Amino acid sequence: VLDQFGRNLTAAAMEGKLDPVIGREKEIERVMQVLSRRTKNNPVLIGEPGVGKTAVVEGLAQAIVHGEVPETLKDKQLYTLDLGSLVAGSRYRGDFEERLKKVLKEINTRGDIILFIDALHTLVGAGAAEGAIDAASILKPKLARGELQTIGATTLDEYRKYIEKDAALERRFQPVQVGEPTVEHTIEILKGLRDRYEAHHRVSITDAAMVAAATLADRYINDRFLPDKAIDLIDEAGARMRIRRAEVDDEQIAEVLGNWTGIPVFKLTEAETTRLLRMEEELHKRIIGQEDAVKAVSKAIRRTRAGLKDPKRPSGSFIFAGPSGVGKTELSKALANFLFGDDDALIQIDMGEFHDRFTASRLFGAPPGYVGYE
Amino acid sequence: SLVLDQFGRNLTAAAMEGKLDPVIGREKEIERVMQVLSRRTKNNPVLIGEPGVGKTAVVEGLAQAIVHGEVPETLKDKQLYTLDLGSLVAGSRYRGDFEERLKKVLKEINTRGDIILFIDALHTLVGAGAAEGAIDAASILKPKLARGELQTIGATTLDEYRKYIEKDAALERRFQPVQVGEPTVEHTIEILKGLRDRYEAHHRVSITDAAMVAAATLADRYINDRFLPDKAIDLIDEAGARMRIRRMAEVDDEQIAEVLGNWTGIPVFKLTEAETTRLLRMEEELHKRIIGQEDAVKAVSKAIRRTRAGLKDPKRPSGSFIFAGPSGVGKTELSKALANFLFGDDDALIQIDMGEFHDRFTASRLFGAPPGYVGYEEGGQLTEKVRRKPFSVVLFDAIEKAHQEIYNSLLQVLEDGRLTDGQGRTVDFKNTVLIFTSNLLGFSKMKQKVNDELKKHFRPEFLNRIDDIIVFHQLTREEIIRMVDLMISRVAGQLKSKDMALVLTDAAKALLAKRGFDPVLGARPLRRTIQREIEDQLSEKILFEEVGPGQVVTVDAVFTFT
Amino acid sequence: DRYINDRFLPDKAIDLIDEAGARMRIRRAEVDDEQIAEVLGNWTGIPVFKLTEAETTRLLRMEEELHKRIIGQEDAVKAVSKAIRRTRAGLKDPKRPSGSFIFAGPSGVGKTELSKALANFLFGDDDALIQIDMGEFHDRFTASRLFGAPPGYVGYEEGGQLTEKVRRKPFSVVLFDAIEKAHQEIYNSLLQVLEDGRLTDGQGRTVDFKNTVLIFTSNLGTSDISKPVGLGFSKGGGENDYERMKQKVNDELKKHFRPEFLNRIDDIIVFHQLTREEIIRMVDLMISRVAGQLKSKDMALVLTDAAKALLAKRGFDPVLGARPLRRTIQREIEDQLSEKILFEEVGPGQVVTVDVDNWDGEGPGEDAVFTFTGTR
Amino acid sequence: DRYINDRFLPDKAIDLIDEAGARMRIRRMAEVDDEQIAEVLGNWTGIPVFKLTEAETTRLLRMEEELHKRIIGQEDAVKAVSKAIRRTRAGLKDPKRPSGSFIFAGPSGVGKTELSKALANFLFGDDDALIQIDMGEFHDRFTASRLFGAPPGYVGYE
Amino acid sequence: DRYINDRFLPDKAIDLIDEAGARMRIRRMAEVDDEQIAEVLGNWTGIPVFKLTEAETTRLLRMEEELHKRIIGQEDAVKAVSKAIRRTRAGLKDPKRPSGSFIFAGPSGVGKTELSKALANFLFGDDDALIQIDMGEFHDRFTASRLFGAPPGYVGYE
Amino acid sequence: MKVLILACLVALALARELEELNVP
Ligand SMILES: Nc1ncnc2c1ncn2[C@@H]1O[C@H](COP(=O)(O)OP(=O)(O)OP(=O)(O)O)[C@@H](O)[C@H]1O
Ligand SMILES: Nc1ncnc2c1ncn2[C@@H]1O[C@H](COP(=O)(O)OP(=O)(O)OP(=O)(O)O)[C@@H](O)[C@H]1O
Ligand SMILES: Nc1ncnc2c1ncn2[C@@H]1O[C@H](COP(=O)(O)OP(=O)(O)OP(=O)(O)O)[C@@H](O)[C@H]1O
Ligand SMILES: Nc1ncnc2c1ncn2[C@@H]1O[C@H](COP(=O)(O)OP(=O)(O)OP(=O)(O)O)[C@@H](O)[C@H]1O
Ligand SMILES: Nc1ncnc2c1ncn2[C@@H]1O[C@H](COP(=O)(O)OP(=O)(O)OP(=O)(O)O)[C@@H](O)[C@H]1O
Ligand SMILES: Nc1ncnc2c1ncn2[C@@H]1O[C@H](COP(=O)(O)OP(=O)(O)O)[C@@H](O)[C@H]1O
Ligand SMILES: [Mg+2]
Ligand SMILES: [Mg+2]
Ligand SMILES: [Mg+2]
Ligand SMILES: [Mg+2]
Repeated sequence: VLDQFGRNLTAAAMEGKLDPVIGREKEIERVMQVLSRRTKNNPVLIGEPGVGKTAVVEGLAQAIVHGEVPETLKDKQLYTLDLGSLVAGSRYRGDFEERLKKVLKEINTRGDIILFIDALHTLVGAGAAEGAIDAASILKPKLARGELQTIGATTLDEYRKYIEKDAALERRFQPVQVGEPTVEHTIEILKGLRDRYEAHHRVSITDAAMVAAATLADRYINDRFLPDKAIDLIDEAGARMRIRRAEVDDEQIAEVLGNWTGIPVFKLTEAETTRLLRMEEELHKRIIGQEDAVKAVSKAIRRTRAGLKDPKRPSGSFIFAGPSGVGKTELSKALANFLFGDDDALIQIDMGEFHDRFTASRLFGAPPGYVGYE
Repeated sequence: SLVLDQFGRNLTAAAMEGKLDPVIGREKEIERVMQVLSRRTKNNPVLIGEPGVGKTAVVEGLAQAIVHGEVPETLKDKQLYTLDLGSLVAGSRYRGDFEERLKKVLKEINTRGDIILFIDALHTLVGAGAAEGAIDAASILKPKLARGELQTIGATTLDEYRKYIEKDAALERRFQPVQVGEPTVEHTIEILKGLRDRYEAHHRVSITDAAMVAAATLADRYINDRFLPDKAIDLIDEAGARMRIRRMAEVDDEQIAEVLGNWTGIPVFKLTEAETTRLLRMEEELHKRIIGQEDAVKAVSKAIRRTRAGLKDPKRPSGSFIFAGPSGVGKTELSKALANFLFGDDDALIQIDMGEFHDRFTASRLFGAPPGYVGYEEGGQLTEKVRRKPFSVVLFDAIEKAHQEIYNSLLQVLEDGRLTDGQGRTVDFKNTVLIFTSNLLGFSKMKQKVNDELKKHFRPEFLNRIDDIIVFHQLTREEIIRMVDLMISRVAGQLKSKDMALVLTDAAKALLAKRGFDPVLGARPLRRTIQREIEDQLSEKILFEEVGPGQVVTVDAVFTFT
Repeated sequence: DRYINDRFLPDKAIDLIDEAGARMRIRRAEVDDEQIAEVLGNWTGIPVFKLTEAETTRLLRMEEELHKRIIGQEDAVKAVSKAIRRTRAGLKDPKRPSGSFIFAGPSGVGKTELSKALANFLFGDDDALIQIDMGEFHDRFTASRLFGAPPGYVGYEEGGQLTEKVRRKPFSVVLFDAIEKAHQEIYNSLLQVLEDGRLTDGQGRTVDFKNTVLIFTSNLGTSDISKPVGLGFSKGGGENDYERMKQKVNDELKKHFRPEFLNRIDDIIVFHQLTREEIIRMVDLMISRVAGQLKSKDMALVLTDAAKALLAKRGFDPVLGARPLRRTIQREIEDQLSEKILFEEVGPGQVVTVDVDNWDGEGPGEDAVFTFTGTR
Repeated sequence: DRYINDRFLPDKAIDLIDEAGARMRIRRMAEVDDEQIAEVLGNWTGIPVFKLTEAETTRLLRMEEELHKRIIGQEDAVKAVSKAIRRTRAGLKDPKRPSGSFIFAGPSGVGKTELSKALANFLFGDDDALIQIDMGEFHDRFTASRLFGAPPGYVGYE
Repeated sequence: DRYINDRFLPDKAIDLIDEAGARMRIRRMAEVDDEQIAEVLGNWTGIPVFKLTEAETTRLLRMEEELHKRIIGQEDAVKAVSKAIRRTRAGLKDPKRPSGSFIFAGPSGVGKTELSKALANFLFGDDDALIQIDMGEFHDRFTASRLFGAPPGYVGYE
Repeated sequence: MKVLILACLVALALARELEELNVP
């Protein structure tokens, strides 16, 4: 591969440009296990966006230059291959196929190239379609013979939509599951990435911040994934430190996270124990009157959150009986704004429209083939 | 030729150099494609077959047959070129480029006259070089394919043949469909026995004969997304490549079955003596999670030990069970105990709540919508959860609540281990443990009583296909006493996390028993009245901070907490 | 014209001439009708070739070869043997399938089992059976799983699950397992299948079913099998067993199926309940599956005639047949071997002789035991 | 104008004049009348509109007898489809309506499909010339797009 | 503005002025009037907006009598499609609403389609000028794409 | 009760070959 559509991650690991890859060593060993195969030595890093699929390959490219590879992967110049940039510029017939055969000719001559195709779901129909000359059907002969080593990186959804659905492509590629790290695994990642972000921002980052970055991103961010979400907290807090200046702490992570969700730093930088200690007085702020109800549910949540809790029960189940609109859903909104810091956590289902068991298939989803599926 | 070198790979020159894998077996279909290539008109075999079965390999086996002189005289000294349609489209930008590169290729094939052409992925011949006004590669080859003046081997997936070749009906009669079937196990063995030199040399391992018998036998039995040759080669290559990382070496069948165990998640590997000791003491390790209920704990242990001894029918699931009995006595809790025994996770249990299959129109949640319908491509909860995890414990909770036509979907599940989804993909249930839990006088002188209620309710052929129908005991009062010991240990587990003990008295354990045992349900209520009458009053005393690390909380609602 | 519905007469017939002429070029020559049928047999998969004497005798003992896998069921095995013999004698209607059968009768007597034995006879594989499990077609709208979605829908390019499996193998045995569990509209899509040999798929391709053996297994009409008498007062008290069953099944098939569906079935075979002498032979057929798995770990499972007789005593339900025998061998042989293999009481390189240490030589057996002694 | 709907009046009619004149300049080694126009239209649409041969006229009057070579009995329906074909070949069928619309009803096995195959072999020599839309495979409303096709912007529109 | 929806005011109206002056200068080989513009719009859109000739004025007077040459009876329905056409040619229909809007309902076979064909045979001399959209083949949810077309980029949009 | 999900086929074609203008 030229340095036109990709990037030599092996030469990046020679010059110390790749970030250290802490953990994920069962996966780097699994990628070596696929790449050391004779035929179809083509791993797919299946994960979620930001779980460290590129980092496994960055960790592999470091393992190549440190000699930790089993004399099948020694001195393999691992290149990325942006298929998005490889498609880009194809408005005429044969543009994409020419730029891909130049890459494929370059791998044939050198013979020591490992492709890393981030977004391998793009390979299906990259030129035109499935039955057409696309990037899949160009690579399918050499991928089936082990003559083209290619590390893919899809998500679990995209592997199932594009590679498993494509017959004669599911065999060429070997699934390597890269799961989302745990919080304790993420703290080990951040402590390994500590010297990189301390040297870049010229700002000291403490152990209190990195525990706070991994813990609070798993809690408060749920559209993204641990490794990245938590690195982005460390990265943005060190960046916003540069626009204030020497030290990123627990409170600095809660500030840059509060600017994302909208939770006040206080509700982020708190302590369940104190966090629910003055619970009653903050739930009086939108419920005045019917005070025994507030003190009942404030006692119940402090029982069923603080101290002991089985993980096989919700945080609290309640029947609100009585006269309508006297503070029934007004307390539940006031409990939701106390819950983790967002009023937008209350969901009304409005069960009054339901007087049918067939509409329970229009509340919990339909059986497929019926109305109520979306 | 030099025109064919830049738009094709000479497989005959690759077989001279020994760069093609030996094709050991498949001689009846190389003979078949030499018949088609020897024809006068339409001398064009398309090799149709599943992905993996060796369609490209047969043509590589033909190229090895040409260089050895094992071909007829009308195929001798033929140079077989894998025509790269992508290389022909490459370098085109302009109107008439791709057509000119084809006519230059076809001029060289007409001039030399010793070219077998091989278009791998023949479904990519339609729409090859198609553009603003461009004659496609198919329309240029069709006059020469129809008259036998171009000898082109094709290779297409059976899926890609019906989707792309059969949609161009003038092109499907340019080619003769040569069926490249998936091999049998004993043919796949002989493929592996012939490919053993290439894999012992690549991995510097020593692949034994029983490893290759096991690589072909365990791949046909336990892998059901790939095809015989590949699936078994995949087990050989991944075992030799795992031993490549171990030396960072002999490959036995235990090295093959370990690779299959890592990859399908089906425990098929040669038994560890500590793992056999786990399976022999399975019942008392299932009795750690569930109290009593012995005629089921003994019976699901016999099913798993029958699987790991290799004594189950390979055409039936690993176990089929009616957990019949009264409510609350541990029908679901044993299914979770069996899922923790086999996986270490309650969430590995595929729990299908059959209560919400109360009508007869929700069966498509199990196997998917038929074509045409909503959720046809996202279809089948039960099929997709086992297509991903073939070894599973599938729970059908409250099986009598479902409509009696939901069982008929699950009949061939029990007998054949098959559940063909709405897309038509048969999902292997042959390694699942299927569990159907079911909540469902006078002058004289429960297992007889319950089994007759099953015969009244269930179909006589549904109960005929269940391996073991297990009626559950109502838990006696002394079995509730052993359960309150078990259910405080969750509370006492997370109290020793704070270094404080929780020791109950005989009056406290009896009072929980009197408030937990019901003739209606049973034990279920006991789980509630411990997490409401022990765990809640400990949680607020942690809130009050009148307890602490280094304390013991003796217990004698009306319970006392020190 | 007869055995291809993919291509057109001029070429399709030239293709047979040209490939048979090219097959004789490998041999050396004369191309006769035998070599044309050998080319067509290798292409379509339909055996139309001239019968060798090794296969002519095999078709004549087709019932004996199916009785190596099917215990009893004589009229059932004769009926599908007559279908294959009139196909290979060239005497079937070329406008109709090779045979259309309803296998009816009680549960566990060999309905699905004869369909797998017939596919094992014709192909050497039980997995060559196209087993369409009709229990998951109880919804009326799953008829599109037979022929595909119409134009404008998903699964229109994936058109057909039954039509495509017979586009590949036009000579196949298509099993419609538990046909009474499907909706009424599902087998009404199969009316053209039985009489005309047609099933036009979603895309509009008519698939020849004219070389298929269509089998409709059915548990329908067997609910009095657990009862020895009816509800009413009766003159006789003899053995109209099966006899009333064949009457009750034929009555309940006429009630459940339209008479034009049953009109198009070649033979409705009501199956016998398995007798006691057939369960004794069914023991040998079911021990040999367990013995075949022990030979994979180099163990010989030998049962004496005392142990084989006791499995037949413990596993004889006249109402079901052979599935309680399977469950008996599962509980009494396999589960006790699954202990003794894991304990290393018996192990690889040993023969396991199964005896009875308790019991009489013909008694019922309520206190008896199986003893697994390892030798070598 | 009657027997074509793919082409447009001036041309299609010139097509019949030009090709009948071109057929007659093949026969003369000469007059184009309406029978030669109907021979050309019959060669091209496949619709028999030409002047009836006395051998073919006898075959149409002996239609009920020649359909009874394949259909035993059922003379009510053999004469009903014979009246439809004779009404077409006499040119007495409504030009806006089809040549005949029939419901063959009755019991199973008595020759409803066989008369349709006997009628197709009478008119064409092959009973595989019968366009046989087996309606059992239409099980819900949405399979009507097998008959007329997919609407624009859906698969199978082409 | 009223009788075009495909062109734009400036030219659409210069189209009428210029072609009427061009149709007028063929007649002098000199006054372009209100009626001469509507003759040009009648030739171009095909919509009769021009002033009714005396042969056509009495033809709309006897239109119910002329429709009764092709439909027998159904006098309430022939009148109501006669009230609609005569509103249009009297320049008197609401120009925000179709010229006639009708539910023809009633028993099968009494002339609902026959009156629609007779009304099209009146206004055009030929009953195949009826845009006959047979709605029974539109019982699918998405065959509305046959009426208005596919959206752009989906096949058959053009 | 049932819904059929149709399948709006999109018009997708390969890129156009162009014809060149020569400059000597
Ligand atoms: N008869 C055979 N002898 C030896 N090896 C074989 C044989 N058949 C297949 N293989 C091997 O199986 C693997 C897959 O075969 P191949 O790639 O040719 O299959 P295919 O059906 O062409 O696949 P696809 O359709 O996905 O391209 C290769 O390693 C090939 O060498
Ligand atoms: N034998 C047992 N050992 C341990 N816990 C048990 C036992 N029986 C019931 N339980 C308790 O029951 C609860 C779970 O209900 P369980 O799974 O037993 O219901 P079930 O028997 O399937 O009845 P139902 O079908 O009515 O739900 C848990 O609190 C579990 O600990
Ligand atoms: N006549 C028979 N010959 C040989 N084996 C039999 C026979 N009957 C039953 N069996 C055995 O019993 C098991 C079930 O057989 P099979 O599926 O044919 O029963 P079935 O009648 O199809 O059941 P159902 O009618 O309930 O679907 C099989 O494993 C088979 O080996
Ligand atoms: N009237 C008949 N004359 C000649 N042969 C007949 C007649 N009726 C039936 N047959 C024969 O029996 C076969 C089956 O009859 P056919 O399918 O024509 O009857 P049908 O009334 O259409 O039945 P169904 O309504 O069940 O389709 C025919 O193919 C033919 O061989
Ligand atoms: N009122 C009528 N005047 C003249 N001819 C009529 C009349 N009604 C029916 N016809 C004749 O019968 C034919 C068919 O009737 P037509 O289709 O007009 O009835 P319809 O009521 O519109 O039909 P349907 O109710 O089935 O939709 C007409 O083409 C014509 O030949
Ligand atoms: N094990 C790890 N050690 C160090 N950094 C990691 C690790 N896993 C992920 N990261 C970092 O987290 C981010 C994940 O992005 P990337 O590696 O591209 O993964 P993905 O492809 O799944 O999004 C990157 O900044 C990466 O460097
Ligand atoms: Mg291949
Ligand atoms: Mg339960
Ligand atoms: Mg019929
Ligand atoms: Mg009408």
